[PDB]
Amino acid sequence: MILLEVNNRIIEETLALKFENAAAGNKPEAVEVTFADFDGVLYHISNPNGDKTKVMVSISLKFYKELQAHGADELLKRVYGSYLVNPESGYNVSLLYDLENLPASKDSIVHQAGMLKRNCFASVFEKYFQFQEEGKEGENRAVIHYRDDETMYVESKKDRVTVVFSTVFKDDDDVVIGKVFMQEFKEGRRASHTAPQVLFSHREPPLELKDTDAAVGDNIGYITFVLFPRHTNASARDNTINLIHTFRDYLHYHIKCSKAYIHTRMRAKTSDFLKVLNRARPD
Amino acid sequence: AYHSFLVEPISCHAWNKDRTQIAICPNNHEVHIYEKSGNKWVQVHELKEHNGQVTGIDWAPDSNRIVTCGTDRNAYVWTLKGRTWKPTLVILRINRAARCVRWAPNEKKFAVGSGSRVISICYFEQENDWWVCKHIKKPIRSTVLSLDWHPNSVLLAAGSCDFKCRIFSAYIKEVEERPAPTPWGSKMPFGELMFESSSSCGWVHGVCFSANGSRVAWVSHDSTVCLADADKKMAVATLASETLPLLAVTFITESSLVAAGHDCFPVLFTYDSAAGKLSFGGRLDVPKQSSQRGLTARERFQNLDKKASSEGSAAAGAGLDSLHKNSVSQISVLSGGKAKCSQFCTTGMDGGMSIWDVRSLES
Amino acid sequence: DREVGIPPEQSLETAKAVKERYSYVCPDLVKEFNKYDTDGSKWIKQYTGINAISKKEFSIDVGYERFLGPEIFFHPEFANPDFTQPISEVVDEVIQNCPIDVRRPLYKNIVLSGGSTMFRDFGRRLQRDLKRTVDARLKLSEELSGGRLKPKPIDVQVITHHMQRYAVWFGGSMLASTPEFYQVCHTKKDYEEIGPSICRHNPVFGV
Amino acid sequence: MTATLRPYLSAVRATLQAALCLENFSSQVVERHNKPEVEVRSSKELLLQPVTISRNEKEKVLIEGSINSVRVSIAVKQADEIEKILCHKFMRFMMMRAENFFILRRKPVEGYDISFLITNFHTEQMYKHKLVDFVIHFMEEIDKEISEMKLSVNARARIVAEEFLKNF
Amino acid sequence: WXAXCPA
Amino acid sequence: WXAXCPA
Amino acid sequence: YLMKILTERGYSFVTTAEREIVRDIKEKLCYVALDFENEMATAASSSSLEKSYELPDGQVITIGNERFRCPETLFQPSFIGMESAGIHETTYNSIMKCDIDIRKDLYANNVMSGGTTMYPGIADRMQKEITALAPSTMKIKIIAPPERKYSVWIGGSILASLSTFQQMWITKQEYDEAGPSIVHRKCF
Amino acid sequence: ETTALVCDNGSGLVKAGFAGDDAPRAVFPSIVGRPRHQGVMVGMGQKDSYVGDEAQSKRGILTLKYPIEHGIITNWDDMEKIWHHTFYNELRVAPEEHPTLLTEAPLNPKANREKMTQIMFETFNVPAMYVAIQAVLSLYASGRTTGIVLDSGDGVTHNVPIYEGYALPHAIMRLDLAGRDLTDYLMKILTERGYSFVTTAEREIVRDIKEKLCYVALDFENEMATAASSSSLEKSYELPDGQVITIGNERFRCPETLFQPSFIGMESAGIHETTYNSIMKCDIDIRKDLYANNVMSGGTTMYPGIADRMQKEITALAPSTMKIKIIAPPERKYSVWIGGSILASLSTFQQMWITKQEYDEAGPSIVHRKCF
Amino acid sequence: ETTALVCDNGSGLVKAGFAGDDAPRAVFPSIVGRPRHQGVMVGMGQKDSYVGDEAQSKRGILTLKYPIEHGIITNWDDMEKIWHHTFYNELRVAPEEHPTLLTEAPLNPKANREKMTQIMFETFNVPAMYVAIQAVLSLYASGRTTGIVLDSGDGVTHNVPIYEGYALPHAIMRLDLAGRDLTDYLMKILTERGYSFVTTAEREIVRDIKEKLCYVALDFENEMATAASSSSLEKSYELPDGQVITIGNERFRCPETLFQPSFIGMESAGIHETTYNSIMKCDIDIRKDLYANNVMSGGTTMYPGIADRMQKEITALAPSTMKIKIIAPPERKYSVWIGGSILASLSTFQQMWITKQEYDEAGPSIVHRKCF
Ligand SMILES: Nc1ncnc2c1ncn2[C@@H]1O[C@H](COP(=O)(O)OP(=O)(O)O)[C@@H](O)[C@H]1O
Ligand SMILES: Nc1ncnc2c1ncn2[C@@H]1O[C@H](COP(=O)(O)OP(=O)(O)O)[C@@H](O)[C@H]1O
Ligand SMILES: [Mg+2]
Ligand SMILES: [Mg+2]
Repeated sequence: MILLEVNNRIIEETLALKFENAAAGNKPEAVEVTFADFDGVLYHISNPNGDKTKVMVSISLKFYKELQAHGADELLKRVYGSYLVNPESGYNVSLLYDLENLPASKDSIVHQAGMLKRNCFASVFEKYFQFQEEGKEGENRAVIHYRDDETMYVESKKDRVTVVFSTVFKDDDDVVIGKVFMQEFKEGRRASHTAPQVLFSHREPPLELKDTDAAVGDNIGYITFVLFPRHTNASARDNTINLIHTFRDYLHYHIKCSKAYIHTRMRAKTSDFLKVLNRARPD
Repeated sequence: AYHSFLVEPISCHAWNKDRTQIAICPNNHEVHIYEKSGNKWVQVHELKEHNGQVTGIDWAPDSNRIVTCGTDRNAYVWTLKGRTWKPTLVILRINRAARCVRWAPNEKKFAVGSGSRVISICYFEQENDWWVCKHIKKPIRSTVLSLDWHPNSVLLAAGSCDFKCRIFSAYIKEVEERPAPTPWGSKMPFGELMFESSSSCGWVHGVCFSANGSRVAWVSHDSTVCLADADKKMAVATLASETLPLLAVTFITESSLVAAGHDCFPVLFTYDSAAGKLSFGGRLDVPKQSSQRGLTARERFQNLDKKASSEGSAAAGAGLDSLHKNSVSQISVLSGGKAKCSQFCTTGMDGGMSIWDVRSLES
Repeated sequence: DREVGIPPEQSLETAKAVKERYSYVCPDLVKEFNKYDTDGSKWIKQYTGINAISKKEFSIDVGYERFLGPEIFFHPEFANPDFTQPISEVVDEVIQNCPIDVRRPLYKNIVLSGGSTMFRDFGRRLQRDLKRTVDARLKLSEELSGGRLKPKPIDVQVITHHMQRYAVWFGGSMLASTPEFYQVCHTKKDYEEIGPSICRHNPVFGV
Repeated sequence: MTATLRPYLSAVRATLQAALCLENFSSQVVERHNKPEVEVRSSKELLLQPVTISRNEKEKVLIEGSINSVRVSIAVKQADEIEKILCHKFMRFMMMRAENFFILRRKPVEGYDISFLITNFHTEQMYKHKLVDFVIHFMEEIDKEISEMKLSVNARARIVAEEFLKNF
Repeated sequence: WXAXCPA
Repeated sequence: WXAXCPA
Repeated sequence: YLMKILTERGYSFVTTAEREIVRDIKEKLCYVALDFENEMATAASSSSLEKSYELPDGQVITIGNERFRCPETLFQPSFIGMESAGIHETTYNSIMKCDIDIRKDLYANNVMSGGTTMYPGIADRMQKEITALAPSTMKIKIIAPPERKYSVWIGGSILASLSTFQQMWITKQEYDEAGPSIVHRKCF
Repeated sequence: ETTALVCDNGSGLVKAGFAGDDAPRAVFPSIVGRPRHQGVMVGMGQKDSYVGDEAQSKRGILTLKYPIEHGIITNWDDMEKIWHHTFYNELRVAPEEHPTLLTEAPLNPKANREKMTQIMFETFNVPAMYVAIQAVLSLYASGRTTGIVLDSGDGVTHNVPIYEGYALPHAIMRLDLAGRDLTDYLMKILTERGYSFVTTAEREIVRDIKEKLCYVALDFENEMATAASSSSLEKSYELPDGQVITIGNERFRCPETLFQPSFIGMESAGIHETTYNSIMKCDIDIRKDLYANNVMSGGTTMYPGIADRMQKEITALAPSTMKIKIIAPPERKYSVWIGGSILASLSTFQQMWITKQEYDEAGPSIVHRKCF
Repeated sequence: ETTALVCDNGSGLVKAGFAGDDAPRAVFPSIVGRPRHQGVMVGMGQKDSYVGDEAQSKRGILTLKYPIEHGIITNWDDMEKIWHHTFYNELRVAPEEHPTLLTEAPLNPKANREKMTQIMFETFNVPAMYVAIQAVLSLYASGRTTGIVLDSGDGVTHNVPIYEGYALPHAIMRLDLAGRDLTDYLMKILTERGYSFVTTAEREIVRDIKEKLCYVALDFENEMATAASSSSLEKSYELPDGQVITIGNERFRCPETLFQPSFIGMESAGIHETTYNSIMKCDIDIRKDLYANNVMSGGTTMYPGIADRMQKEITALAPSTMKIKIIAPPERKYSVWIGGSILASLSTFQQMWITKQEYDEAGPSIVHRKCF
């Protein structure tokens, strides 16, 4: 994997295993499993009651309150139709599949359910882009800090949109490696034509975040991506959303991959060192 | 006059009276005997009943007996009975180890430089058919690495690793008689300290005596050479240089001196008559060695797989015979005694052997 | 060698008849050998695998391997020459090298867990062999010292259940669910300066 | 290295050559053995005083001495945290395959970087000047290795960044 | 360069 | 061979 | 390259007659691949791509991956060992070296001609490669007339038919008086 | 801490050495080559990447690529590799021991400067460094305070008018034309003759050929006419394979591209025209001094007769009432390095350096305000 | 598991031996003969099939057939029989005890490699093996890393340019002409003289005659003219029956077929022309090294004077400004085997082998990917 995927393959696999035997009579196959994914959010699949004819999926979003305050009426009918019901687990969006009714599609529904986290996350970014597109008075900027102690802020003014990232590294070992990783992020531009500007700042927080109570400290960097309609229209919106949401885990995974790469290089060099040493043993 | 007897190192060497037989420890739980064949060497016998490592051998010019003094806190006195060799158990009462051994000129007793802080002297007894052992432990405070004997056989020097090189006075009245007057002292009874080193000068790895019995010399790990002249009022002479530590001691005549060690080649010294000072002599063995190599098309590719292809066996020590002659273990003598020594031999840790001369150089 | 009609590439997929119903264990070896060599008509099965390259059907019959493979467990000498030692006798030996008070309950609880143990009638063979050997040992022990008594026979039972394919996952789940796991688990600071030796603990070591 | 490292290398090489001399000494304290004396630290009779060859605060070396063995410990010139991490990982990967070396230890001395070991069992079955030459060569090449690792990680970060930014 | 000419 | 030359 | 690979399959061709035979084979049973790796994977499942050709002697030769391997040499010159770039890269470099304003017009019009560009799917692959390399904000169009083989001859005939060109010719009198160097200055 | 190292990242060559020496201690071209074939033999796992004279020697199986193009860096990995090679393998001096001096062409992007400073301060942790301009160092080497610099390097040609104690940043002109374009045009014309050269190895071969058998022509038309009588101008060169190539008009054709950029299709003017425009844009009084002093430097201005042609062209363009003098030192190739060494040796410059403490507290933007 | 066995399936001969020895321990021709008559005597039920020196001794009542033709196997049963014979009767070493090394000519069909690997892994269940090229082993034996190989075997002649640490797979030329065609032409000409030879036994006789009384001619026309004065060139050979055959121009006629393939009617070029074309297709810089080193190997290049003729032809074709050297070791017959043994002895190669776990998993398509 290079671009971290957005479709959790666990739900895809379990739903495929369930549906491939769906047309086999009165087959309940009681299921009750708990999962976890990036952003420190817990999933849960479990039948509502003894009736096993219905399967339910739920989320435990950390910043759920902001989503509820904003209102996601768009998400209740566009991607998810009539198979969405009020929250049960922890006041967080939960859906269920009605097996008694014939499920016509097999892959489309599974794919739609696979991107649940990003599907709910987009409710704010797409709405801000709509606000700036529609000509409505620039909606008040918002700050969305997810499970990680870091913070996310967005400003949606006329003629452009903005987004800023706050980064926090826990272990002392990876702090410097991540700093080096993000140092060259703001400059690599020789292979991109229609791409947004990128900048890095750690000592001086941007003037936008002074009033906002976002991630403020000392060992915290900042990354901002300037947005323009040429790469934020109705066509190139999903790709940008996927890239930004999968930014954090992308950085993490590629840091670990670099660690493995350097491990391999040093392991290779050990052989040369041993070859040099072997000059001491006799013929 | 270099020769090789085994790739692996060799602990100690011993020779017969006619210089026709050799003793080589293979660094294993046994000892081998090599004999001359025209101008060639070949194995003859194979003696092995010791389960430990052998570290000391010696030969009797007349008795034709061989002693194996090593690990296992034991020691066997080999004797020849017809055309085969048989052991002879001995008791030494040791608890740690034993490294060096040496017989006596008159072949009546032998001493072991045990590693148990003790020095043992034994003599033959026909009553119990055994070899009784006495002990000297009064002044000793550490291991002893080198032992040498005096003509009369009453004076013993036991080098140690405690800055000292001391002469002793052992006299077993059972198999010994009163020695003639000696300048050193009074030939006091067994188990006493006669005299000690004047001061601290490195450890001790060897000792050498003189026919007149008036001069004693030893070497040290501190790149120093000493010469205890007892003829005068215990005059002591010293010398030093930049050479690496020496690990052997021997001299030719009343004034000469020879030694060798990690320098990889012999070094010669000398002693003045009245000046009470020594001097230096460089590479009395020969001027220098030579080096050579070959193409070895097979080797050119074989070495690249493990080592670098351009690599080779050439070394800076090839020119001055410092390539293969890894260190020197000890020294011996060929003809007569320590008076003229027309030829001298040395042992090597490389697993081989070599001979030299003192007159073929012809200054 | 016993058959032809398969490609070199798709060998293991052909060799996986073992995972199918295609292997039964056998109380006796030669008996079934002559049974096959006598009739050789009904006991022989057939394979109808599908090629993964040219999509051409290829078939081969099923022979003595229906039982020999699974029988190798009790006769390992066929494959590994170094280890010429059965399993059931190893079980009794290991159970006989532990204190007296524990020998009795141990024989009563032998768990059938693992993929290679899915073979049918495995438990019957192991139970019968262990019962035979233990009864023989008891009779030998009683022979030397006479007595009109009769010890209660040792009971050996093999249990068949689900979970045989995977018996480690549920154990790990219960491991995680236990709060004491969060306390016994080695911590970061332990590895920080002591080193990774914290994970070196083993059940067969101690000084 | 004439004006920067040559004198340091010459001094340490001379010290090693002088202290590379070794001999076999039957155990004096424990029954019958020939185990290394430096590690045991039983008798002060055989031990020789430690020596150090250094020119900066953060880089150092130590030279031990004994009849049976001579021990040498080095401290590398590491400045940034990345340098420390890379040196630690590289040395660990060297430890993991130290059996074939027959010279190296299995864990560095406390508070110091990697250290080596020599013995009379490794002086005859192996050549003498080659071992010191290899130790020297490692001392020089450590800086090259760390710089190469640093540029490699920088290039990896650059390439991943370039690969991600293209999608936008 | 980025715009105009290559470099 | 199959085409060209024999083998 | 096709001969070399046909050797790796098991069919040998050396002399010039077999050179013509292989030329005909390529002319008849070769095509370009939109994706090289996907085509190789589908070749791993070689049950729908292999095709047979009838030699003059009657021998039948089965050709699989070689159909879409040799044309890829155009986009991957490294196969033959030439340290150069493909046609797409060379065209991109040539267009970039031009002025900025005319780049749009050059992108909007891309004429191709010659007998080496009749492989089906070549136009689609070139379009995909150019769009991937070029910025994804404009439209790139590939024009592939079905008579590109004789386009040069048709153009020459049309140019000759032009009235204005009746005077640009080079006659014997001026050539003899001036010399052979005249043609050098005649329209470069 | 006794001296400093001056490194000139030339567009086609690298010059380095100690501060104080009159000649560089390391002169190798900027080549970062990688193997192009597969490799079969087992007894060699050698150096996946190649740099320096090694790359030049074994260029026949490598895809040579120049890290720097027309004065602006394109691949940072290659530049870091060459820096590491020069610092360790050749100089064998640790970065911490002494500081480093860097030079770059004028009117370069600030991104390159910031990235170079960040890499130097972070990777090699140099105690201090500085960034300067090649033309000012050329002035320092020439021992003059007033004049106009013709820094026609392998990648960039630029001029910077100067006056006593001050410069004129508003009269700086930079031309992308340089030796690489000349080599490309030479290859194109060598094709018209009948000799073909495409790959990078033949690029180096043609570069050597131009370095050895090229010169400028006082009059283009007269030289062409004399070439029409081609019996005394053609010269022969020996290729590595032994083939002999005869070169005629190409000797004096490619250099003329400098005075006639229209040959390559560039809508610009020649070096003479650009220098005339730059001097005219200056104040009237300093025009006399600028005319009286014209320093030139770089590896592209060693063609014999170039000075005479430039003098003739400038005098023809300039009014014919004063005297125009051209100064052509015979060591202009390393003038920049000599100037850098002299500047480093200056006592007053020992405090103008940029150290790690101030750089870390301030940031990469400090170098921007440091002498522009 | 202490050593490995290297077997060279030569087109006309088989070489085998232990890894480490400097000479092969088994050298017999590849003959698989079967009886041609009926058989009457009753005290013999002997060996319906014959192989090896036995076949050579009793060739008069057998239909000898070579299992391998021009480098490609035609009958697999014969090859398996010869493999079994060499492994058991001669070497007397079980396949399981040690691994086996195999060599084959370049540009061979993949079907042969896959079948050979499958048979070796299935029938003899060898622990491991590998497949290599004769030319690279020739380089290893010669102790060189750069040059051009002339591997003119009994069945195939091929060249493979090489450079330091890498090869050039795109400049490999394989020629079907080899010793067998020379023997056929020799038979045809011996017919024109007056001596007839048709069956395989006389084929072996003519092969021996060529091996003993053939040489190359520096100048063809001069040799023909001197043959016109046939009083010092004719030589006599003693046949097994005692008949004496006088051979004149045929001694230097058949070898010339190598330089003049048109004699047999093949529309190709000679070895000199093919080597010149192969070297020209390489990069310019490596041409000098390739010229300076020209390794040749095989049993078809032992004719005296061949090296001199090749040198003269190459120098005439190549420019006369450098030096061309021909290296002709006197042990080129077993160079391939020596190279294979040295390669096997290499420590680094102990891991490149292909084991059986490998084959337990997939049709031998693995020979190619890897092991090449
Ligand atoms: N002897 C020479 N004569 C003419 N040009 C030369 C000569 N030597 C080098 N050159 C040219 O000058 C260039 C290198 O000189 P240099 O000043 O180091 O370029 P840079 O400005 O990057 O330092 C080369 O590209 C070469 O074309
Ligand atoms: N002494 C010889 N003189 C000339 N040619 C020989 C001689 N011995 C063999 N040959 C020729 O070389 C061939 C065998 O050499 P060889 O290299 O073993 O073939 P291969 O390459 O298949 O192993 C024979 O066919 C023979 O024609
Ligand atoms: Mg420059
Ligand atoms: Mg052959």
